[PDB]
Amino acid sequence: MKVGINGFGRIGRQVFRILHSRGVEVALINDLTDNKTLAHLLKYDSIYHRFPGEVAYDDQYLYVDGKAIRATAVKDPKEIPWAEAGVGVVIESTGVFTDADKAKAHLEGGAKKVIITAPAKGEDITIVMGVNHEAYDPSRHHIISNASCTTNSLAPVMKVLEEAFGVEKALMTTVHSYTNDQRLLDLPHKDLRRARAAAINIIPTTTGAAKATALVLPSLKGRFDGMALRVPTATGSISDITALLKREVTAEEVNAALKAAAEGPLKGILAYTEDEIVLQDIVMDPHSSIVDAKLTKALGNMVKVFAWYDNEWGYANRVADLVELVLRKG
Amino acid sequence: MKVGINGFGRIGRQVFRILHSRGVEVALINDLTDNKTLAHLLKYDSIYHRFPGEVAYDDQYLYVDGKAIRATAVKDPKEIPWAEAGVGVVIESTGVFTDADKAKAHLEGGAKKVIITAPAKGEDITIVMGVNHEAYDPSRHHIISNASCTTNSLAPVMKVLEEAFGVEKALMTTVHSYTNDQRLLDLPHKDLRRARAAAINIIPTTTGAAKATALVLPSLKGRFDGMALRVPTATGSISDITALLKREVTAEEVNAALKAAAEGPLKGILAYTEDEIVLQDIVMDPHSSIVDAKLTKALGNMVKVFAWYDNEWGYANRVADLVELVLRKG
Amino acid sequence: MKVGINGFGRIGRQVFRILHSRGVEVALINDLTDNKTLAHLLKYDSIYHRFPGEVAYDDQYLYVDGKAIRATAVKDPKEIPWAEAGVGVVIESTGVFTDADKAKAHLEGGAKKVIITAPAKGEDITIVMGVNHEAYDPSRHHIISNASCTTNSLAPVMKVLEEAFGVEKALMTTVHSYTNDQRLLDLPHKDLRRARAAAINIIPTTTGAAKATALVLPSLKGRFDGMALRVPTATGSISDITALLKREVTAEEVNAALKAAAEGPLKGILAYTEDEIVLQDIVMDPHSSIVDAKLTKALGNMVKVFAWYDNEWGYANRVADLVELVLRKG
Amino acid sequence: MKVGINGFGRIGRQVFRILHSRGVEVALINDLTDNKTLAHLLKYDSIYHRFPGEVAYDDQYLYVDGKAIRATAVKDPKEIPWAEAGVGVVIESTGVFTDADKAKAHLEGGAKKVIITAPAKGEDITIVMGVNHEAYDPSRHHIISNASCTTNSLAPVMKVLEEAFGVEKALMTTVHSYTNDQRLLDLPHKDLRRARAAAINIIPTTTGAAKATALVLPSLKGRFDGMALRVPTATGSISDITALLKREVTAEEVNAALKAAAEGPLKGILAYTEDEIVLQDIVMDPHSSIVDAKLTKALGNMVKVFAWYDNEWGYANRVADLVELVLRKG
Ligand SMILES: NC(=O)c1ccc[n+]([C@@H]2O[C@H](COP(=O)([O-])OP(=O)(O)OC[C@H]3O[C@@H](n4cnc5c(N)ncnc54)[C@H](O)[C@@H]3O)[C@@H](O)[C@H]2O)c1
Ligand SMILES: NC(=O)c1ccc[n+]([C@@H]2O[C@H](COP(=O)([O-])OP(=O)(O)OC[C@H]3O[C@@H](n4cnc5c(N)ncnc54)[C@H](O)[C@@H]3O)[C@@H](O)[C@H]2O)c1
Ligand SMILES: NC(=O)c1ccc[n+]([C@@H]2O[C@H](COP(=O)([O-])OP(=O)(O)OC[C@H]3O[C@@H](n4cnc5c(N)ncnc54)[C@H](O)[C@@H]3O)[C@@H](O)[C@H]2O)c1
Ligand SMILES: NC(=O)c1ccc[n+]([C@@H]2O[C@H](COP(=O)([O-])OP(=O)(O)OC[C@H]3O[C@@H](n4cnc5c(N)ncnc54)[C@H](O)[C@@H]3O)[C@@H](O)[C@H]2O)c1
Repeated sequence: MKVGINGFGRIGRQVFRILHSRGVEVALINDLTDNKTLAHLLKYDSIYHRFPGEVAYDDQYLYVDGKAIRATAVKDPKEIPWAEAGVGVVIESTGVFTDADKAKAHLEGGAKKVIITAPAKGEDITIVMGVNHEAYDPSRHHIISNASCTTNSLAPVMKVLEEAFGVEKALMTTVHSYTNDQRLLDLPHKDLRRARAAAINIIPTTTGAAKATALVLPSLKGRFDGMALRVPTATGSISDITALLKREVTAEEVNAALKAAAEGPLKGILAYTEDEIVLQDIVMDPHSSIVDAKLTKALGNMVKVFAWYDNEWGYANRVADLVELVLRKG
Repeated sequence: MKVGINGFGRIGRQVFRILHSRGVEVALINDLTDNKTLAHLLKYDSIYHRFPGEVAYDDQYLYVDGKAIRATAVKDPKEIPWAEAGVGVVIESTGVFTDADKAKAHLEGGAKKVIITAPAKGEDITIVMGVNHEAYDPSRHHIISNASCTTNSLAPVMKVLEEAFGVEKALMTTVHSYTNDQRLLDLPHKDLRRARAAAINIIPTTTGAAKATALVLPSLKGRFDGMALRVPTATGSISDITALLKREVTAEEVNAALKAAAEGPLKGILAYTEDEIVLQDIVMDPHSSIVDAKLTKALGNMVKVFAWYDNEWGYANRVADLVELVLRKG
Repeated sequence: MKVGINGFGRIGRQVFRILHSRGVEVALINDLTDNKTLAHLLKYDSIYHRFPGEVAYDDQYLYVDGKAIRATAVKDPKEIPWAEAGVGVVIESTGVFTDADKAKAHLEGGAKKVIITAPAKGEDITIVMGVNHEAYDPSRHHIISNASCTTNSLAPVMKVLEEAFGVEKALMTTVHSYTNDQRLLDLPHKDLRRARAAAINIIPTTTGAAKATALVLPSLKGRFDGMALRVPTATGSISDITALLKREVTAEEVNAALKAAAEGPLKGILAYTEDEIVLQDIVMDPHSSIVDAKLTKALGNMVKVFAWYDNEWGYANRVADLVELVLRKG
Repeated sequence: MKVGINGFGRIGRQVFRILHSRGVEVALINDLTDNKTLAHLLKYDSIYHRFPGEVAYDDQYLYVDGKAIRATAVKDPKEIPWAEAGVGVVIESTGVFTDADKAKAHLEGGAKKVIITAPAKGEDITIVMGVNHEAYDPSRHHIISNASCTTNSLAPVMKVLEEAFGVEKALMTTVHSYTNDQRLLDLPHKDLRRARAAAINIIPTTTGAAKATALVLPSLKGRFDGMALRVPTATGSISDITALLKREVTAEEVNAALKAAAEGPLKGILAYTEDEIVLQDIVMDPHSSIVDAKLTKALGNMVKVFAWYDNEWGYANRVADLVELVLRKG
């Protein structure tokens, strides 16, 4: 079965670049605009820059490195011709069909599996790769959430802290690049904070990411919450976790546990560095979570860990990983 | 007749602030959001900061310094009850009804005059205060345009150059803050350059402002064109005019003519400074066009003149001026 | 005694604006540049905009609303003739004389008191207004630190939490506007993080501000630390405090304690809001610490509190308050 | 002769990356900081991102892919040990030795050639590659200037216009990313405009780049001037040239002449595109000047041409080209 993308946006386009680079063929791309515009946005990217290959188009297809990909502008997911293009797995990256009752419309068009690139409601399962991907059951799990970028940044760290030390409870903040949910200048929005000019403000906004970590690490249920602060950067984020552990530790012990995890069982998901880096250094990093070791603090059993993540590229790599897992399992 | 605003956006809200400060009663504000949100946006502004007064609201009204203003969320302009609010002049600042055939819908609800806060299609006349406001005729002109921010920046300077020296031809660029037409991150847009992340790019885009200037100053027909470059600032712009004149001049002579106009016949429209200023210094300046004298260059008959403008506040002051003209004329 | 300023920078100039508005006479301003430049920088400010008054200069003086202020460019503080200008209290805001042994150079020129506008080493006392200003002893305390902007944001909140609930320990992060210590583009710096382009990065950096809060609240000694994240905003910051308290609390109780303190004993120092604000809304706020009530979280005895602060204007208001206290006490 | 770099800054480091990729050996790098910092700044770049190879250091050397490069911190050019490292060609990229009298100090350290990466005074020749590099005479030209980034953007376009149509005179503006000469927040500067916060302003500033174009195209002497507007982008610029030609032309003819030159005699120096691009699309482009064809305008004999350039990477490629020319000539 082939792969399809609904919503060729920031996440959809990076997921495409990654799948394409891995040889996983996407057969249909659907959005709301014409193919000239889809091609143009793929070709030129303000963050990741020129597509490393050839991009062309006509009224029916995008042509990427000589490969024809059907490309359409069908607003209602029930009407997307997935079956005709041979698509069995749909990446749902529009942002408007995160309710499973709406995302299931892709099955009417002949899809077998939908991966929602966001927190969902009513999904069969939420997966964070490296943390609970072994819980995926291909016979029962058809509408699947890959969680949020922030949850993917948190869960690997929290898994390590729980397994090495035990976690009584924790709170976090993510200091996070702006995204297309926000506003360029002050403008009506359902969230009166996100209404405000994004590139000249620090903007507090509610996040379900810490609560949602309990979906993949049930030990955190009812004892993990947090906040987001959106700041004037275009991609790249950092999670600042303050945890109360079940024993007293040093910063060095916390770092050693995270390093061991990054080099071993969580390799490719969790990364670890002791370099004095900044945001631009993690742009286009494929990891979910990049521990910045020099920032770790400990006051007995109370610790502070920082983990960077490129909220576009890192997360998109996880969507691609999940697509490959779903394909592997049938 | 009372005044009404359709589109309580960046321009609509600043025009409201200005009219309120002048004692001009706005009796109805219409947008697409609830009154909590309208009140919030008025109260807290990322550029002009806290509204100088009390703002409150309920389901039917905004309350500003005690005074009740009907506040609604009616998507179709034909259905706004301007008549019941006593509104005769509508400020059309949504950005989606710049075609006079659509803006005329306000007359169905009982308005007598519509001021479109943008370049228009099919309007009765386009007015630039200080340049052709005497052409406004209340017996002929009912749907009128106040032109663009850029046209209002250019026309006062071009008037002076034409009258003092004569203009053979001219080209211009405006280096211009981003606006809400643009995108925060790369996203589909009808204009493939405006599709791109606004706060991390210089973005070329087409402008009709020079051609529009050549109509309010008709002697320049076919002799004036230009371009815009959108850059990462939140408000404030500068026009860079290169003109071939009908004789040799000096920079000093050009500056003297502009200063004379600013101090006399174009006072309140054209300003003049010799200070070494930058963008932040012209934020909330009420002028249409602010000549930066130290930037003026001349090579014989070829000159270069720079004029700043706050594309929100300055333009909003001109809308308010046009509103007061229209009210005065009946 | 009259007041002098050494270092007419971001803090020095705002302190001047504030003292001038309060009628406190500044008799000498010293920097490294000429009076034309000092006058220009006071007149035009990229954040606080046009100085509300007339500014002029000559080779020996700045003139503010017609009042002459001696203005010089003397690099060695031992050579500034404070006593000749009648100056007894020096505001030391250069950033390079925060070691008390260096700040004492002002005493050679006849000053009696030096207020270092930063954390210091070897000072007689560090004061945070509203927290320990009553500890000031005019007979013995001559070299005084007003602490950092961040310490001033933290100490009022920590005082309230200790007094209402008891604080076992705490960690914090400040998400903080860039400052002139940082680099516009990647450039050598003693801090490899601060070496990096400030306006296109989130930049972690060490802060002593939580540890230094123990200077004014000794109960926190060995029990409070944190981190800074510098982000692309030009002024305005927020402190994110995670505290372990001595009993279980609700977010409502934490907010009520902070509101009571803001409305009572800490009025003018600590503020409290329930509005959904963003950074631009706290620019030019005079408070040290502005609790954002809707962001408060509690999980049993672990709480999370956010306090905004304008790192320039708020802090400058505290410097001015301390200046007035020192003058009052003799 | 081997190559040396004095001033391992924005230009110095990119020139290093480019020479390294070309297999041109750099044998000494001098700056004002320690080798840890030089290695760190090479390794991690906020624009061009991770150095594509291994970087290490000790007290005496940097190591790039295992190759040892002497690395020192000698403030006085006369004292740099160029002779011991076998260096015959010094890239002078500190910004403080653009006067040939000071730059000549490298020759008494054993160097034979100095390429000043900026406009110079007293130099033996100023070269813009593609325009007058054939004038380089190795027997007489010791101290060589590679001109400014802006001059390199202008001269290729002006050469084409003169040769195809004839140029009577011209004026230009460059809309230009901020650079390390500028200030992060308002701070004293010799240039009162450049004193101002760079990332929240449009900042007009003088440029000698159009006048300096006459050094390589003498027909433009006294007939070409312009201005710069510094805007909040971290690299990437665009030149906006308004030229009066010696006959009437269309935009199509102008574009055809620029395309022919880009595809033929000026290949690798001048590029030509008809794509609808923005600043991020030209970051890390190696060309001096990239014509944006869709922006070209003509009114009779008055034309307007826009040419993009990465002021770091493009210019650094020209420094590398000139180094290779100087090496080839002996
Ligand atoms: N950007 C991030 O950092 C990030 C990270 C992880 C997850 N996500 C989630 O991924 C989803 C997409 O986010 P994004 O940032 O890529 O958004 P985006 O706004 O950049 O892209 C959304 C795309 O969906 C298209 N679209 C909207 N409605 C459609 C419809 N009915 N049919 C087809 N196409 C439609 C839009 O035209 C646009 O191209 C959201 O759920 C978001 O929460 C975003
Ligand atoms: N921002 C500037 O610099 C500037 C300057 C001069 C002119 N203008 C023009 O003014 C107009 C408004 O621009 P803006 O920047 O304020 O835009 P904006 O996007 O900030 O505001 C538009 C407002 O219109 C509302 N709206 C949209 N559709 C509506 C509808 N059908 N009914 C009622 N309300 C609706 C939106 O909710 C929003 O609040 C545009 O035509 C723009 O081109 C803008
Ligand atoms: N900016 C903030 O947010 C902030 C807040 C609280 C405290 N502070 C502290 O206040 C001090 C100043 O900070 P700033 O942001 O105003 O810095 P700044 O760089 O804006 O200003 C420093 C001023 O001192 C002048 N100066 C330097 N050396 C001098 C000397 N030898 N003699 C006279 N003048 C000299 C400089 O020319 C400049 O005008 C620092 O200690 C800083 O840590 C800053
Ligand atoms: N950045 C651009 O866009 C650009 C483009 C073309 C030319 N230039 C020119 O290249 C030169 C460097 O510009 P930049 O942007 O790389 O500047 P930069 O400030 O980034 O780098 C300058 C480097 O020189 C070092 N330095 C200063 N004095 C020194 C000394 N005495 N000895 C050794 N090293 C010293 C500094 O430590 C720094 O690392 C300037 O002349 C500039 O005008 C810059």
